[PDB]
Amino acid sequence: SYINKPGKTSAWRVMTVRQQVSAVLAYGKIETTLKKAKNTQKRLDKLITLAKVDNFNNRRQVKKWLLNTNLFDVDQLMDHLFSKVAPKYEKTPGGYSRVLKLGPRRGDATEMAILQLTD
Amino acid sequence: MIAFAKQFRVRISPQKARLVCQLIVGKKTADAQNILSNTPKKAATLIAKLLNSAIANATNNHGMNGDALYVFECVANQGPSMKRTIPRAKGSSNMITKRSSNLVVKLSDNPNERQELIKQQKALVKKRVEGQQKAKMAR
Amino acid sequence: AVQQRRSSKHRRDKRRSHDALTAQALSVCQKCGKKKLFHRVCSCGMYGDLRVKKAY
Amino acid sequence: MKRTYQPSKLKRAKTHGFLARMATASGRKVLKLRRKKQRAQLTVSSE
RNA sequence: AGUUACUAAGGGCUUAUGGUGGAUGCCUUGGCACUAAUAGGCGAUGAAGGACGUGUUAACCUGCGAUAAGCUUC
RNA sequence: GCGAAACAGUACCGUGAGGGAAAGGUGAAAAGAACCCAGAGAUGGGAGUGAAAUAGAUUCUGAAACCAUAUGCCUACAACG
RNA sequence: AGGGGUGAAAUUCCAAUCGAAAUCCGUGAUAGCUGGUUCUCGUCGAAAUAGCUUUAAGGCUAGCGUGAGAUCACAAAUAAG
RNA sequence: UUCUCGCAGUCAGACAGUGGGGGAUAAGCUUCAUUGUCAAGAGGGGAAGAGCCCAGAUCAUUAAAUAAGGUCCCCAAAAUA
RNA sequence: UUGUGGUAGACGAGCGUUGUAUUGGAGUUGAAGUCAAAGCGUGAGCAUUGGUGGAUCCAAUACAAGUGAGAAUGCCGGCAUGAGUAACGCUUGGGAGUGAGAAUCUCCCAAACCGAUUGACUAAGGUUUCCUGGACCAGGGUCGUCCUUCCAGGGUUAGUC
RNA sequence: CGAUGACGUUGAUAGGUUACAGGUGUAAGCAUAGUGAUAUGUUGAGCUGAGUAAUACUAAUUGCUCGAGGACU
Repeated sequence: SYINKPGKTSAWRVMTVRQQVSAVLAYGKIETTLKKAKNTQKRLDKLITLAKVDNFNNRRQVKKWLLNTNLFDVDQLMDHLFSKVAPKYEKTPGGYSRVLKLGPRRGDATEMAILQLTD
Repeated sequence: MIAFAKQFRVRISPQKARLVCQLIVGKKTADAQNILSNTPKKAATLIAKLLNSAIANATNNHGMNGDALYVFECVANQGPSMKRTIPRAKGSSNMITKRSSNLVVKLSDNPNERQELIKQQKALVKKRVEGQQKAKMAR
Repeated sequence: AVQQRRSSKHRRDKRRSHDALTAQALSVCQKCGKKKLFHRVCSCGMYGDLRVKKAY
Repeated sequence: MKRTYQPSKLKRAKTHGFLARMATASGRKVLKLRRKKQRAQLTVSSE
């Protein structure tokens, strides 16, 4: 079609997924869209499992998915992760986090759900 | 009973609101608020507020109970409209209508006012025939 | 395309017969006793089990 | 697109200015007819 | 074996009820045609008409004019 | 009825010749719904004044077409100005 | 600046528009041509022919059809010779 | 059915048959004269058949005789040699 | 007795509506008018009753109709239809706070762009739409506690520009 | 989209965990040499948007509704 919005795009979706996984690592609970939250949880679990090795290769892997926040920063993200987040789930082989289905969105009635984690 | 509470012509499309309005008919008051409190409808927060106001009106203004109130009748009366222009191709400037609705709901407690209206109509027609044949007496 | 006539009340109503509506799925929350929407959290803070959300 | 009216207000003032229209009898006649027509606006300087 | 129910989503048929809709029922310090007494101009002493202002009174209409919602004589 | 009963040559339009509409009515005097209640208030409802709230400011009355609701009648095997 | 102007010509352009712009007036110009003209009832009841016309879907005259006036059966057909 | 007076309306007819033409004796064709229809007349038949046949509608009738035509059913009516 | 089919057209008999002077009447003990009804007329019309409405109307005889409404691609107004239909007109996410209400409110921080201009001096034009506080009916293609929204208050200061 | 089908907690329906096929190819780092363009053991090294097995680690909940008395002869 003629010039119009690109909107949701593969690069846009992967950047947004990176934003959400970084956010959920920073805080621990994120209210988002469940449809993309499925793959968000998938990638979060994969990276957490990858973060458990705790070596320089792991630091390089984390280098590809960090973005700063209002107060918590990328260096703080990596430090806190390799300090207590990744070692926390060493006793859990998969099934790290859980999504709880919240109500539909006020603006568009999209299925908003909250992703959280515990161990 | 009636236990009505008008909204009196707010900006709202009757076609869209009338759907859930006819959904809520027949149902009780308590069994409908719980299901209404979850749907993501722009025509749901207003109905919830209307239900709260009507429950208050019945309990206090009319001294009703509320444990037996049911939705007697819900209607979305025809409201006025406003005409606006739209920037279209070739400067057509077509007209778009904006619809309102005189919203009101009815709540009943007694098992009556179904054939009671029929009896009232019968009383009216009996008054008509008594007035007619009364003038027919000793003609 | 284009119509040489209009739509009538009976035909639009019969079309709208499939514009009919449905009811939600409802479950009971005990810690905050209320009929919430099934497979979803309640507005009080519990999808299930432990309090997973605040009061509102 | 550049529209057929380019609002150069100096040209308008030289057009509907009173002294500009006072230099011709036709302009005065039209102004008197519009005054008879009770128009709120007579010139650009008299609205 | 026969066999009609309930169904009704919705429709239409009669009745009543409620919502625009302003329509007729009624009227207007409003316009229209006139009759009759009068007259047929004003103005460089700066007419009118506008701008501007003038509120115990925000805005507008109106009156007014630096004496500025009004002054003097009778 | 002059477009001109409402602040009509208004608004609006074409820079400009010029075109040029729309709508009044509460009540009897607002004497405007105090009281109480839901809600953020708007709004609405009981209460009261008011003869009358079919007199609540959308303000003498408020038709039908149109939109709905329900008494009963039937229709989901039916080629139908 | 319009029985005007502009135009390396294309009837280019001249207020989104040009075989000669728009605007008010003559003007309710004309219209053999289109379209339409709203309460009820009762009776009788044609033509689409002939002739003419710068005349052919137009107009005119006899004609018919009706209302009414007169003739009075000598009139007309009606059927037989 | 002739005259007197006014008002019209029609000349823009069609269809089938009869005597024709032109055509091409082809036409659901055309200029004609006659018959009949419609226009200005629906009715019954022809499965329907605007102009063919039978035929001429104050109205209601749930009466009969009839015309064209039909009488195994739709759809009204039959059999006998 | 002919009949009562008959367009064009000829012709006849009428009905109602208003006001004009009436003879008369009713009406807050309900008039005009509106809705309905299960009346009378071949018909123009008239009732009668029932409901609103609370203040004018009509019966009978002549006068005049801006008088009697089916079409004029008739005029205006309202209401639909299509119909939830094409589309929502150059672009994101998370977190904290406020509000009762969070994607359209603010705030923190990320990606994305222009960056010979998505920066700036300005001219011209709009000519206070500019700022603060309140509110968000109405305009915002949803949105709202928000606006370049409305209201109140306030704001642009030249000797060389 | 409605809808077909399976699984719905005592769950193998889907997903995460390791495991495998297959493929990108020799990775990062460590040490070697050429200062450096470079190749070497590591190094057939990883993992996958979607392939496959178990594992309940998570979700499909400690949810609700219609739905049976055989009418008539």
